[PDB]
Amino acid sequence: LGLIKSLAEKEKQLLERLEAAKKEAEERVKRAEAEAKALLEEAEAKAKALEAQYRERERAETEALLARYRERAEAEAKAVREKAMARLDEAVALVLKEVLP
Amino acid sequence: SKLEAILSQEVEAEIQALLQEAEAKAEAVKREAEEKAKALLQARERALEAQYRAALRRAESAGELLVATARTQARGEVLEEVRRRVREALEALPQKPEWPEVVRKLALEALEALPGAKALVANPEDLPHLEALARERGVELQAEPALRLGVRAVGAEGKTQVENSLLARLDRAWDALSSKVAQALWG
Ligand SMILES: [Ca+2]
Ligand SMILES: [Ca+2]
Ligand SMILES: [Ca+2]
Ligand SMILES: [Ca+2]
Ligand SMILES: [Ca+2]
Repeated sequence: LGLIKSLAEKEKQLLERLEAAKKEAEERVKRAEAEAKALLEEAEAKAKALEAQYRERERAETEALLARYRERAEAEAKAVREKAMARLDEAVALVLKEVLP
Repeated sequence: SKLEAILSQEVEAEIQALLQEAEAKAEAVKREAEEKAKALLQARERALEAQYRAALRRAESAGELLVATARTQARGEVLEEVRRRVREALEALPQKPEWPEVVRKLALEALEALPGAKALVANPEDLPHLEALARERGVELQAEPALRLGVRAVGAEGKTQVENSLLARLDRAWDALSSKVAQALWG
């Protein structure tokens, strides 16, 4: 029978068609999944660049700030000595008064 | 037949639905990744700002501490200079006219602290200043060459002893004195 041979042919085309539809579906989703993964990987990279910029700025600003404060420290130390010089005499007489009978 | 057309349509519609759902799925996945990427970067930036602020705040704390450490150091050096000057003055004091009086006062205080004392001990150069005070009390006078800037009283037969020394008075009281000085000078 030619029916049996054409039934074989028809089975074959059904299968190729199911297969082709499944492969096209899979490709659409795998393409979107890959594009998604690249989008997020790129976004992580921007985030890491931004982080690095912040890290460099932290180092620089912390160093510049500790330098300004050291200079403020030096000056404040000078002010302490300068202000003590005015009443040095009084301080020495004060101690001698406390210590003598 | 009717059934054959129905089934042919079933196969077509199953394939059609598989393909439209795959497309809708692809678009949903991309849209989602877009929104996520955007949200992530904005959240991250805000978090970074906050961290940077805290970093600057810690640095500042460090700086202020550095200023405070400097002031404390400076005061310390001033206080030591005051101490050095006090000690130099005390060292010079025995050459001055009022030294005998200071010696007499140190002896009185030593006697107050050891009223049973039988002798006062002082440097040989200082004894003559105590002669009359000791005679009035009836207590003996003894020379100690290794002793200066002070007077000792001794009870019994050397059983007990009290020392009234200007350098030791300075040294023992310096912790509190330094606070009094700091209030006078600054605070
Ligand atoms: Ca007092
Ligand atoms: Ca149709
Ligand atoms: Ca159709
Ligand atoms: Ca259709
Ligand atoms: Ca007393």
